[PDB]
Amino acid sequence: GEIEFIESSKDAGFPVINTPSKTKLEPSVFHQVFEGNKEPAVLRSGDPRLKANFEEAIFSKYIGNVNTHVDEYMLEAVDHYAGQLATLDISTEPMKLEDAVYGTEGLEALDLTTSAGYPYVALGIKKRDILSKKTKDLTKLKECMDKYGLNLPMVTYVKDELRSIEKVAKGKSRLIEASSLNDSVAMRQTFGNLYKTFHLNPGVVTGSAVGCDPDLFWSKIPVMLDGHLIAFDYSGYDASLSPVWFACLKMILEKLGYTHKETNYIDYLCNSHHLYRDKHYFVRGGMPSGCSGTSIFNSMINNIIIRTLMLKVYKGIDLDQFRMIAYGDDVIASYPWPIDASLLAEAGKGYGLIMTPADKGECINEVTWTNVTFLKRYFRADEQYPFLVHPVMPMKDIHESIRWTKDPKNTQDHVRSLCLLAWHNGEHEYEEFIRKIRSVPVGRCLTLPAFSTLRRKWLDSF
Repeated sequence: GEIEFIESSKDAGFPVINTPSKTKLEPSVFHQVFEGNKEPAVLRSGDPRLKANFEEAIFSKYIGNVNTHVDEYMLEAVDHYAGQLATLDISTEPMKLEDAVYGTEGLEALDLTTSAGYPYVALGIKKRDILSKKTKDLTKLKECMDKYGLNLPMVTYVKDELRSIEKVAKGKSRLIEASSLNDSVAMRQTFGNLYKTFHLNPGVVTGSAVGCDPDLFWSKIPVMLDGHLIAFDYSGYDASLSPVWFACLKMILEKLGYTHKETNYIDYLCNSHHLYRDKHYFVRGGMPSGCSGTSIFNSMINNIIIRTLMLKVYKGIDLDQFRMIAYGDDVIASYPWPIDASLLAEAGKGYGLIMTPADKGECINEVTWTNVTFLKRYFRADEQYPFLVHPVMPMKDIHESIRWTKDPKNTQDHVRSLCLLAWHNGEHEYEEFIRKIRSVPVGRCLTLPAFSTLRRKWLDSF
């Protein structure tokens, strides 16, 4: 992706978008009990912790586009993945408005706490002023969609979240690109059944883990991924995407039965108009992280990408023996023969992608079930039930999270959610976690599950 045009919003008649400039994150009562290094992301240019230019830092992810046609490797990659998705009988019929807004199996209700986007944010109109959980009212929403239409600017927010020392200093805060309520609803009508099918079928046919529950899903992953593991991280995946990858996505969608017109919303994602505080800008390429479907669409594109690279480097490859699972940029995969991920990564550079294989690196001469990670978690087979696999979030990451809060009123929910992650690290680790929690008076006011209870519920869940 590449920023093609930026100018002061007032020159185009847009008001300044007044977005949060000060973090909601504050040290929790556990800030001194546990160790950590992370701090709230930089949200504004004047932050005294900056060791770089903020506005340049947050937009540096837009590294450019490779301008190429959909080549022979991409075409075969699209065909192969499309054949898998054909197995799922995805409906391209529009999803009913009420189902797409207020909830249905496989598609949770539109989140009422996130930004309604433009123009609502300039008018002080919130999602709850238009929508109502209790009534499922669609009347005001239909008025608003008729009144303002579709293809509205996206509003860029700086994500308020903990970041490493280096990412604070470098100003590498992440951005959230909020679609207008109008476009979110319209995309959920157009693609809602696709979203539903993906959410209900995480695994190696969708090649997707979007919506998965790691407590359940991680025992299935080694059954699905039979061979020599391959795994990748990317640097700035979303913003690195060039328009050719969106063209591949449109081709895949059409093979699923979507009309050319129904794929027009992919152009809205690819060639996109954004408002950031007092500026507005156009991007050619780049997935606007935060719009409807971006995790699922990122995952589908990653399925095309990896196949393309394998086809290009290993002309003799058999994709029918390849398996992969993606969550956006994150990939875990396998093939029955060893594959040199460093060759795939160099091939990816020719397509405008910045890939880092999970193996060396170093300390990792070979990706194994011992050292591979997915969604930030390791894999550890249970010692007693070897066919059940624990997702293992590192205790260091849990410690980082528990030391801050965006609202101490949610302490009970926050700590409990962390307990549900922590116990997979083992009983001694969990008991120490609980001891430290209880070393602050708040900690003794919380309902904390016992280890044996967490283990018993986990075993029973299968």
